[PDB]
Amino acid sequence: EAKVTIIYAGLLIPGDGEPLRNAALVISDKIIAFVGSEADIPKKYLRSTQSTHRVPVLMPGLWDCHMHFGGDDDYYNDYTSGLATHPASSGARLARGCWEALQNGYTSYRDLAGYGCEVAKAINDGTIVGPNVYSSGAALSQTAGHGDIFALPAGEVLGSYGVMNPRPGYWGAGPLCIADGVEEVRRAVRLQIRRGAKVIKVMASGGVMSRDDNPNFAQFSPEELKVIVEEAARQNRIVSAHVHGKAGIMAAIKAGCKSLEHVSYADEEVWELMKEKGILYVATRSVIEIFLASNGEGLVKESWAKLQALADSHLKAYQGAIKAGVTIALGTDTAPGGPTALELQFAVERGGMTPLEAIKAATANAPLSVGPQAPLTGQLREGYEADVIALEENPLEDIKVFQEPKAVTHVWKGGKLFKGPGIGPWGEDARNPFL
Amino acid sequence: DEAKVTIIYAGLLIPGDGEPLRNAALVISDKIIAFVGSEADIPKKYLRSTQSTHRVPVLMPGLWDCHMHFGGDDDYYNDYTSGLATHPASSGARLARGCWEALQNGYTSYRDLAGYGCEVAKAINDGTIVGPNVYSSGAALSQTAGHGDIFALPAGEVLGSYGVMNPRPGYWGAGPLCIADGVEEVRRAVRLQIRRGAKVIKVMASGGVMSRDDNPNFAQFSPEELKVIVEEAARQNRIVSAHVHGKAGIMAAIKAGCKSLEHVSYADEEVWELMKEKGILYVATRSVIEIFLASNGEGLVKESWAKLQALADSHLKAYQGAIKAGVTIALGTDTAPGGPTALELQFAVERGGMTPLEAIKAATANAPLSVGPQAPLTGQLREGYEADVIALEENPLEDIKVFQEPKAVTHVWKGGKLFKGPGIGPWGEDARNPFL
Amino acid sequence: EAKVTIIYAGLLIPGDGEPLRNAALVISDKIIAFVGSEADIPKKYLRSTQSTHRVPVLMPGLWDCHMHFGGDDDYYNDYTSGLATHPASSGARLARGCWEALQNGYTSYRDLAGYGCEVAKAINDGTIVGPNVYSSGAALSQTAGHGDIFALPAGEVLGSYGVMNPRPGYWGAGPLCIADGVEEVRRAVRLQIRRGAKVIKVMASGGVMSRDDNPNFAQFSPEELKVIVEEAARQNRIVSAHVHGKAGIMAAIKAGCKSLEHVSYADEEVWELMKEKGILYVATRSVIEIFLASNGLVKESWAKLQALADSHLKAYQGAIKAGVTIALGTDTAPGGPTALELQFAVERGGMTPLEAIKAATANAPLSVGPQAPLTGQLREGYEADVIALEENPLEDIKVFQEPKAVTHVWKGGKLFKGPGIGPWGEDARNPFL
Amino acid sequence: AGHGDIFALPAGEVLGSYGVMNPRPGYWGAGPLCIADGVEEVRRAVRLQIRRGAKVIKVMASGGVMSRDDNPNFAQFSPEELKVIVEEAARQNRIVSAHVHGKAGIMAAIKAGCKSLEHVSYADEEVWELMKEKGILYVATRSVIE
Repeated sequence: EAKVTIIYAGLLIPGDGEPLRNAALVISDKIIAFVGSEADIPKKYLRSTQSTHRVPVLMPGLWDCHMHFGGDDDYYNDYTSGLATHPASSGARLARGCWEALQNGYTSYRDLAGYGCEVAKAINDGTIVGPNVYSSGAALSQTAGHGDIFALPAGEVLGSYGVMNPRPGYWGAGPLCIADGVEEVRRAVRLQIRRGAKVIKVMASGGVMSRDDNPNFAQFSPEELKVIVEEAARQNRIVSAHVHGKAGIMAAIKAGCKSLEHVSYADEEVWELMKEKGILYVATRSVIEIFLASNGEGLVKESWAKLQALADSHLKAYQGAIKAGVTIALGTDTAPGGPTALELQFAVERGGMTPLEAIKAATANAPLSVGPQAPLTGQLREGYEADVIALEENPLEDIKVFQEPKAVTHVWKGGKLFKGPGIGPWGEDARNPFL
Repeated sequence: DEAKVTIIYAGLLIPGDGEPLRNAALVISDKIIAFVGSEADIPKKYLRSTQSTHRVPVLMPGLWDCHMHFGGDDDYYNDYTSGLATHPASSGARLARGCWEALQNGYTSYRDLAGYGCEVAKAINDGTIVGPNVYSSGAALSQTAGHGDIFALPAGEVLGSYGVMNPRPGYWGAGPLCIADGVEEVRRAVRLQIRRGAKVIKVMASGGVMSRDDNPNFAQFSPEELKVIVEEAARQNRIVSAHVHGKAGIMAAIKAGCKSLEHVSYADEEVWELMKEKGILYVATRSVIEIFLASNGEGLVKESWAKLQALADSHLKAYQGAIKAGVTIALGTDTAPGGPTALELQFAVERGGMTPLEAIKAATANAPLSVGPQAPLTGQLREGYEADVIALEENPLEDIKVFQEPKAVTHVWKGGKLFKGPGIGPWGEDARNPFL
Repeated sequence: EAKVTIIYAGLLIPGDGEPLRNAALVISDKIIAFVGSEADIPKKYLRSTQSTHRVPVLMPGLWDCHMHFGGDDDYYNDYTSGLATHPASSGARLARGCWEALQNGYTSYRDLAGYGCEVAKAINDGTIVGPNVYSSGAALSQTAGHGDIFALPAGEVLGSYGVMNPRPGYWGAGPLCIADGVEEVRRAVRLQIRRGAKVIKVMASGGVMSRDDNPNFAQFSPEELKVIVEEAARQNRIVSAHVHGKAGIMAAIKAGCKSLEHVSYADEEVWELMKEKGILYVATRSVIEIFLASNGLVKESWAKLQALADSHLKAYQGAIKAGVTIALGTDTAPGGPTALELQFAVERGGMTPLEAIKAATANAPLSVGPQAPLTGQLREGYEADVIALEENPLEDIKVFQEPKAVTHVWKGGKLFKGPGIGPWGEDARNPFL
Repeated sequence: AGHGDIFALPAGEVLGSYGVMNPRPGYWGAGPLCIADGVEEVRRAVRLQIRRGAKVIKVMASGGVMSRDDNPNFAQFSPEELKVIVEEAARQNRIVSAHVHGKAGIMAAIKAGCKSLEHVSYADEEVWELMKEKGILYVATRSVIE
């Protein structure tokens, strides 16, 4: 017999479309069986329902499309810590982060550098809890690219992350992958798919800080990028590209990347291209706002001016893409359980989205971030996956409501209740997996 | 700011080593126990200053298990291949659940004897997750063709992963097992575990219980290697724990200076006296034998099943004999974190012949002996000792099986901090999201 | 609150353009705020100036566009020393050389093989002093190219300098890089950028000595050269090519190299190509003059060297007459006899002393393409790399060969040599306290 | 796991750089630190410094002054290794200098034949007489504590 749950909602926000007043939603097992007004609930569900809930606001589970599953020790302040941190330490930390994500109403995460694949195995076998994780495995970078650890010598970095010299020690399974040339890059992509990656991530321009590589300059050759995209496509993955400057943006687009990150120097030409080819825009404004709040605290005056210049372009680019009708999704660029809700605030207060459009970007649009790997999800619609959250207050009146996890009262993932009144930390019917 | 003072009134207080007290009270000041005795004798200064008070039926020290393995393995391979094949990020995530579950059951200290205890301890100590105090061995040390080897894989794959030659990228020297042959290599083997933060050293000193590949009746490592291993551990104030079944292994481990023995299946009168004389801890791990006894030799050949039963009987005699002879004993299960550790207390009583009170002594007061000089003053409800304290609904002295229901453990303190109790969230009192 | 310096000059040589008599220059912080005649100094600077100087001759800081930061031990006489010398020994030596360079009025160096990137970190953090260093990192060579150490076996050389087999021991950070094939050469370029290289250097023909490889034959395939140039261009670097014979010269040009070194067999066809495409000519005549002054070689090998020396002279003179853009380079260690190259520009090339100075100042930043700031000229808005002289070099170009004649040296507006100024520059502190 | 080890990096990276096994290109055996375990390895460790022209040999004979990773109170190296180290230095007319804090380290270094001690933080009456008796130099390095 099927497990039926009825949820009555004062306000129901479907994800893409006008909200409904005095609505109801039916869950049958893993899927959403009915959505519409309370009066029109099909009678068969009224007869069979195992339980009913009554909440002020109901909506789809939230996505963040730019996470990194690092779980780093707090010893080194740069990417050295990705290398130096033992992955067992990382996985333990990510377990807390995944718990915290789900308690905040985030039911799907796109991991773009780290151990998402490996940690997903502990979610999927029931040992821990968390969002659906769609991981890139390692971010792919060139030597001297944004993925390289410039402070370490090169042999140490490529010994750890290169695709030559197979060896013991979990070779080809770190947060970063360095490959140079068409030959190496084929293996780079395949090594992530091997881990179970459901997306591919490349560094296609320099890092936002201008110290080693330059954000204005492209990374990888067009030849390498095209192969990377072809390799991903053959297994039904799309590629996501880290891009700031227009050189990087255009090279990534030409190659066939279907998701761009940051996109700091996107202009009219870029917005039209992205619309034309169905390329997703993930701004990660949180990352810029963090360093803006620092005020150039330890930085040299000219480097701080450079960061502000980039911050202004990034704002124009984001606002322009929103005005131009480019398809947008929300991503924070943080660890699991990080301040992802802020990105919704920035979508409204910086981007100029309505609260309703901001929610569309974190729900209905978000599965586009993994292309053909997405199930029917991110919307409260019949036949879609039952990833549903309930709120105490109406986020359309204050988008900051998501920044208080107590305001998220109920969390369903695949029809299963992971947070709610009377529900323990590890979800309904949780048992000790080691007993 | 103030010292944090907590007063706990207990209908029955079980100190760990000594007669229980009725209508007692315990005072916590910050991380240590400030007072223990009868309710009437609480020093007045604490009555004035206390931040909070609790009232529980039964109070006792936090429980130790002295034989855990922090593996966190994927379920794919059924032998030790999974230790090698499982990515440690998968392992750590699993061990995080297990550590939570341990603490909810009243286990405030664990001795990890093969695995990622050191690496997972960093996530406990920085507040990211919660768990027991973890005293880890890092990797178990084994010889080539020892109980730590993965016989089903070819040798170059195993020693490439776990050997102490050929340094390389990929977290070299930081797995669940370490293979070393010869005095030179075993020095590095010990040092590599200390490097990770190991607070104990574990060696395979005889074959595995199953007897498919190596033989439990035969000793492992040379006496020369064992002595060096013990010297290396001693120089950094660690003791060595030895996996031993047959008497050859037991005697070699004893001669070398090992201070804790595991399983000890063929211990006899001679062994019990030696262990008493030299202050060597006996950790029986009866749970491991009971598991395969409950199977009835289902997947096994008739002669191999008979051999397992013979070993099971010796192990029982050895355990009972050691208890009768007054050898110092501690409890260990040989399971993953959050495993069925409470059963070992049942077996201490129902198999070993301990009183429920002696069984509790073995899981509390005696247990820090399992890590030698690395132990703080803990495992007892005594003034000056660490405030690892648990509260129960029911009296375990009347039914030792009470520990098998985690709901019966109502309050858990670790270093004076409340990790379980009425109104306390899953990650302990005053828990914050560490990622904000 | 800006730091303002006024310098009055009896003669001011801007670098590109007619010199001015009785001029003045204003420095504000790191840049040049004003250049023109003494009478026209904007009054705001007269009010605010922290100090004033009065010198006979003022000009931009000098560039040398062909240096090698080797710092080799004196033990081996060939490239074995690059391999055998411990880099700590090298860096110590280069520190002296960088000091000496700055005392001679050389405020920018282009390093084309060695540890320029690594030594630049000690200049930029204030620990030592020296010119602005624009380094190539390692010179890129093919196996059996001019960068190979033929006297050592091949496994030793490629173990040290190859781009396969990452390992401990500062892999990918030596004075030479050996790469074969399009795949390897991509990494070769990236490995230099990783170190902070602001230019890329390739061996595109054999060495001037004809013993192992031949100067008349090209090196690397056109396929590899094109990729090398593309890889450099993507990070806004240009490629400099070591070239002697015409085969090498033409291959380097075709690929997109923007600077050529030696250029010994350049003819009419080459000069027009270099003009058309904006390719810089760095002759390094000093290198030829050294071996000419020697006359141990076999008779036929000495004739071959003389033949090459004559072609090199014709090529240089022809390029000057044809109006190819030229810059000066010596091919020596830091603190080496770089000033001699100016002498050879005049006495061998046929440049006027003014044109020779243009080649060592105004034209020289072209040697690093888009990595150059506005520098090499005494002009408003340009970087304050300025030197002062006791005597007029337009009357005797050999004046630069006496470092005592260089009385004041400014780099980024900071005084590193001048009356009352200590060895480590103005306001120098012991960095280790 | 001694005071010369870089605990924050994984062990393969450190011993790849500073160990005395696996000779390779890249100025092997010529860094600021040398990691060696066992009598066999320590012989080469000493010889590798002499090779560079070393006019003294330095050992870590106890933990670092900070008590984070290793412990200053505990000795480092075995007496067996220390004795060989001293014999190897002596054969080329070098003495050994020992980094020592705790008395365990101080005594082991003295017993082995070290002729210079550094820091010497837990030196007491017994130590002072020993150092006088055997002609062992005391280098306090008080600046580091200050």
